[PDB]
Amino acid sequence: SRKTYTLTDYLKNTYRLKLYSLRWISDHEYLYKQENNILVFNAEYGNSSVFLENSTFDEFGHSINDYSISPDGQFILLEYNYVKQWRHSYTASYDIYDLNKRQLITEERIPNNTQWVTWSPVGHKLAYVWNNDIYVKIEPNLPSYRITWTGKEDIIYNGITDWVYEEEVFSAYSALWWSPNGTFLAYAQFNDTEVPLIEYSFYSDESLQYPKTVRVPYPKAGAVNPTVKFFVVNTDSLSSVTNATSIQITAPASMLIGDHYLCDVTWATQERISLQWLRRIQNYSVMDICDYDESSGRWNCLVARQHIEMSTTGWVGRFRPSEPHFTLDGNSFYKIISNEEGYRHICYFQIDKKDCTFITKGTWEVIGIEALTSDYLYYISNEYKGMPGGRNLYKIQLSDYTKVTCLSCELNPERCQYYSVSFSKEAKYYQLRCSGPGLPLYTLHSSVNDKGLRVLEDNSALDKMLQNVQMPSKKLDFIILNETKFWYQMILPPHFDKSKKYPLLLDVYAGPCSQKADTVFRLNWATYLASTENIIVASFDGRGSGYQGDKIMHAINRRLGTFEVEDQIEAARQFSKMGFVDNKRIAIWGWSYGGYVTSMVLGSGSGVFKCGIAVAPVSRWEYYDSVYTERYMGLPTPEDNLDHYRNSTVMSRAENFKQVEYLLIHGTADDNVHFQQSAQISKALVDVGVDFQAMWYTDEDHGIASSTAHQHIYTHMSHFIKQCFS
Amino acid sequence: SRKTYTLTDYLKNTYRLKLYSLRWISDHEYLYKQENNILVFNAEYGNSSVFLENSTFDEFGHSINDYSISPDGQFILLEYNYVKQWRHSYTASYDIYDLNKRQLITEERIPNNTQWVTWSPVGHKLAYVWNNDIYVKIEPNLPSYRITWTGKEDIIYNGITDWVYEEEVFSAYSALWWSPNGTFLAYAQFNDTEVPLIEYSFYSDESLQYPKTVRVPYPKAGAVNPTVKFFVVNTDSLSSVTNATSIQITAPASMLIGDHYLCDVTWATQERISLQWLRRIQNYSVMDICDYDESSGRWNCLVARQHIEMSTTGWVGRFRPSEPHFTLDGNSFYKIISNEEGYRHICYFQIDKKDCTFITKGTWEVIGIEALTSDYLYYISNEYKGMPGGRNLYKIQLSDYTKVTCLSCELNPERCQYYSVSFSKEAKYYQLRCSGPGLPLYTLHSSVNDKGLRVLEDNSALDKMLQNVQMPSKKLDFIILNETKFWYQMILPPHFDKSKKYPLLLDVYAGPCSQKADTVFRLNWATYLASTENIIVASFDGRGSGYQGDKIMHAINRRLGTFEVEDQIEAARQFSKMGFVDNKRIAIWGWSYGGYVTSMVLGSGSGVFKCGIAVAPVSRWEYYDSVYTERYMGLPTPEDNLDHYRNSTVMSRAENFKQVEYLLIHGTADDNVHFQQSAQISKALVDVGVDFQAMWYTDEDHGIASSTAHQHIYTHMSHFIKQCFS
Ligand SMILES: *[C@@H](N)[C@@H]1CCCN1C(=O)[C@@H]1CC[C@H](COc2cc(C(=O)O)ccc2Cl)N1
Repeated sequence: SRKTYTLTDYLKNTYRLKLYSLRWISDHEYLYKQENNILVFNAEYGNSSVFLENSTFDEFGHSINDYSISPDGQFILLEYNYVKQWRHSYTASYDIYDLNKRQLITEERIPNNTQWVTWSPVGHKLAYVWNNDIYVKIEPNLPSYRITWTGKEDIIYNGITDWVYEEEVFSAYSALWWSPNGTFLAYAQFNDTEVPLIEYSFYSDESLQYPKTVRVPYPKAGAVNPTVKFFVVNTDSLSSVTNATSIQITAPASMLIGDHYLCDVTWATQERISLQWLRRIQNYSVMDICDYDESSGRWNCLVARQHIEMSTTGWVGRFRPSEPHFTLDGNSFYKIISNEEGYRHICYFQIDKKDCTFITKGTWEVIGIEALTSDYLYYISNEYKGMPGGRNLYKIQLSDYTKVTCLSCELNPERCQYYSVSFSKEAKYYQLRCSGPGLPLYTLHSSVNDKGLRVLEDNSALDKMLQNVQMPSKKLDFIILNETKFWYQMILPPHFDKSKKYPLLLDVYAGPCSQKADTVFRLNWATYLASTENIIVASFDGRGSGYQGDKIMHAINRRLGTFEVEDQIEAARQFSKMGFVDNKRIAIWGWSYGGYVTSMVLGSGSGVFKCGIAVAPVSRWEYYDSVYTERYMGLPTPEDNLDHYRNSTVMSRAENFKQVEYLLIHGTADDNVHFQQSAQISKALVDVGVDFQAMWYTDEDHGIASSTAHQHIYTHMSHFIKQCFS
Repeated sequence: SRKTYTLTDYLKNTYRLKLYSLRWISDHEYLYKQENNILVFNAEYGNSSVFLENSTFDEFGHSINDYSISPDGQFILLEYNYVKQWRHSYTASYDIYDLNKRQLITEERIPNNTQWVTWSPVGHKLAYVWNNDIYVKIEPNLPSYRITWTGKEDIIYNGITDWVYEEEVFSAYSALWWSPNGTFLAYAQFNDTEVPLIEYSFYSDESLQYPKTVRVPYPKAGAVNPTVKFFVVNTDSLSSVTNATSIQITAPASMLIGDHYLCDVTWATQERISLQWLRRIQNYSVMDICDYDESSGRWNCLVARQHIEMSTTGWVGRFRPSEPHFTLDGNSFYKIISNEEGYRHICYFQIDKKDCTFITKGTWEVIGIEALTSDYLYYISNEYKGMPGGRNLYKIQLSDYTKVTCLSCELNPERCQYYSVSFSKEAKYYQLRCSGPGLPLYTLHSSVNDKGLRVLEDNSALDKMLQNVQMPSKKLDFIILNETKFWYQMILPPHFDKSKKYPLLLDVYAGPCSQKADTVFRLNWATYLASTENIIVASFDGRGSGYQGDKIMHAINRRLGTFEVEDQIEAARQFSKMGFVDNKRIAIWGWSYGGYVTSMVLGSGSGVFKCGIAVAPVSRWEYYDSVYTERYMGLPTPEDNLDHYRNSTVMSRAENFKQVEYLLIHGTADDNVHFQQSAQISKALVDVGVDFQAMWYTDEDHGIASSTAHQHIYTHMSHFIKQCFS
């Protein structure tokens, strides 16, 4: 009775999840769009009004992939001709539509192939990067001022990150920050002059006679890194005749002594900006708080407002030092730092006092700070029910740290255990986003007394569709290893029979600070495996895992490829003895870091796994970028950690692959985990006489996400799994 | 009962074939290298003495991979530090040993990384190429004379071929020709300045952090080709105070009108040299016969003494115009050319006569002229028994073309139907090499009466072993496709039972002028498949096939990817109806051209084949090198043959692969059939939603021949075939 969730339903996305993506434009209203017009809503009452009819651009001539309405409500940024680059970066074409006089601007238009564009936070000023240089437009129809003149392809980047900074530190292409009211425009400048280049072939369309060689500045472990500089320009002092002047903010001397990184920039006030720098050895970081000197024009950072954050058990921050959240006057601030007990909690700082006061504590962690009002601090943590894989919104009274109130825990405990929030301009209202374990539920609330205003989207449509299908269940529980408990999850086939022995696929990632066992609702490949192929899909979080304190997360410091792989094996070893797992049919697969662990596990010789699939795996740490690798492994030098670098490679384990069935998959145009990584694995397996399956995806990058390659890789992997299991 | 020829026997070469490679050093003696030392043999009696002891170079400090004794017998050339490049090219270090004073010459030594070395034809002069420049050594311990100063890596090649000339015209790295008595040294100069570069990654040892990019001047179909120049320097008049003066030999005028090639150079006398040129449209070739001008110091090629060789049905020559064989006075010569009936036979020329005279004829072809005396012309042909797949040595009396005698036909009819030959300096003696159908048999003979002096090697050892194993048999026969005979061969399993139904594997190459159906004895993968797996391994020579006249060979002229793949499909269709074939289990596989045909067949939609393996296949002709591709396809322009270039790609047939099981294999460092070709095949299959198997071999080239890769690919393919047929 009832059909199952098939591979085709997954590949064709036949069971869609409804979202409610809104954009706050004030403290009272937000914008909501369908696949047509953009409506404007009143949070208090719920009523709306068309902000601009979908028709407006019927004969534009181009497909619009995104809009961006200025804080003024006066103009609209039209983005089209989207050309994806790396994970976050991309170039596109832009046009501005004057909302007032309903007309398209055609004078002094934004150049084509613009790398990045952003409105000011309050009016309608524009800042865009083109050809690695920064430009500013005070008025959409007036000419723009060139702010920088050093841009140079693959060499100098102004206002935009280079490859490694986009991927490993800012998780963005953008490298510029407007001040609160738009008076100042801060930006970073990267110099990749001496950064080695990764080179790989790109075949392109069949018509291309000779393959093209792609080369990008990419620092691998221990290689030369790009240098960085920081500047702040005043957008009200620029004219047509004179060239704008950018004031640089240098140092700290404690940083200039060696290699370092700019890891965070956050404006505190109209005239105060805070910067956080990190040494190449990501053990020590410094925060400068700089103020504008009206009667001098430059920016000074008082060594007194400078705060040091370092670590003795590992690196600093989850991936980088957390960002600060300042009080309105900018004289104090809050930020998430590790406990003396190893747990990340919110600490309160006076900008000119070295010691901070923790306002939260306990054996759980604060995920992030979401808003700050004069009376409350709102944050998300996994405190509730002591489960690390849960997320809930809380508020804490700034006058009594003892008064903590959970705003989402009780709304619907059975259906919602994972929340994210979106506050209005002055935190007068907020939207709660529950994404599991049940179907996603979006609601609106008012901060005065946290009264729930209404439901924005309950995904009832999808719910009706799903009762017609045999959906799998999800079990989130834990096991204890050496006193310490570690969580895991199991996507169980429909009508799970604890009597029967099902085959088990271990879906793994296990990279530092990862979490694969949570309460999130997901419709993916694992859903298909359990629902149609009756396969149990598990995930486990062992040493190195995040959101559980540094004792667990820093357990693999300077030692990647050890405990996180071992625990992965110990997990399935315990899983097999649970009674309903066929210990003769246990597999393992993973992508990127998960490909590394999958490979390391298959070549461990544990004898626990029959087969496994590795997609875009790392094979030896010297092949991966510096910022990420060195953060956990240090430098690959004899004086530092070279021995472990050479001891944690997949090829050193080639001989052990004789006992398993392996599938190695990799995209030839992977700019992240280079094909090189899989090429060396395959070569080691060949030199030892180990047979295995392989598949390359020409011109696909790290996500192997083209519509056809995506369908093909999961189809290929499905056949392999079924074959290993039947 | 009994064991079979297993995959392991093939990969580990358990049953070794014995050879007998001798090197004629005169008209009466030859050198025969034992695994340890080199022996000198007297052909008359068969008596031998040690030319040089195996221990002579114990404390040499280097592993010697080859020798080379000057025609003088005075010096030995020791080759070491051998580093392979393309199919024929390589570099190495050399040392000269004085046989008389038994002492290693340590002064004015030949440079390391030498690209080519060769003694003169009569004494002990030396010519070598280093850094693309030529050098001459009149005496082994004297300073070299630099002949050329224009050499430059990847641009100008003096005395050595560039990538395409090496692979497609001369089948050698060498581009220099000593005159008969060593007085003159002729050489070619290649200019690759504007030739595009193929670029691909080479991963190297695990320790290489960044993959290196290899780039080599490689002209793909229709691209800019290298230019060539020919020079001749007198090695008897070189000073040491003045730079060597090289005299250039240009034209023909009929070749200078556009792109052309130097396709052959053969000396006629001490002062007459012959040169053959080919137009880029390999339809027309011209032979120049140039004479040295004693009292002018130059070379004159009298347009009147030149002979034109062209074709209206196709291209000239099997792969290129054949080489001429001049008579004593250099006034006349014999050379194989296509009949008026389209069969290649020997034609007798006069250096200044317009029409030649055929000395042989019939519906069969002369494979090659092996030796020419003032008395007889010795040649190899497939006339005997009217079997194009057979080879025998014949001699035709120059005084009476009626007196042609077969010298090998009757030696051993049952065991020997395929001969190659090696004559002594003046053709006084000759070694016959029988390579099938029976075990290879090496014999020695004297030309005077054609007496069989003695057996050199009869593989009696391998025969004692094979008698204890269930070896397969070979069936060589033909089928008749509308008025014409087309041969094929079948490797049949032991105890072949015409009533049972065996699965059949079609081994295919099918490129122009190829021949896969012959009487040659082989111990290969097919041997294993038939013997152990009981699989019939067939091969078929259809339209385009060679050694059967132009009507058959030129049938695919300007039409690659048509008739040769169709006929491949017909053969399989006809084999499945012979009564001993399981039409449910028919497969096909091929390498390089064979991979292209295999792919085209599997994408034809005929449904005849269940599965197929394509190794290093061509996927579209615009990706392959010009000299080869254009010879059969013409130019890829609208005015020439662009349309068919586009009609014959593998990717355009991707949709038809849904009905087959395909295994695509390619070495990532293939400098001949670039990985690119397979990369486009896989991309087309993915974009069409077709599942298939793939395997890349990192850092392997076109041969995928390293010890480990060779054993791995064949083990991988066996599994694929077993699975497909079981
Ligand atoms: C694969 N066979 C590709 C397909 C197009 C032609 N091709 C080549 O590799 C061409 C064919 C002519 C030239 C030399 O080919 C060979 C040379 C030798 C040798 O021992 O010198 C052996 C086998 C071949 Cl195919 N490259």
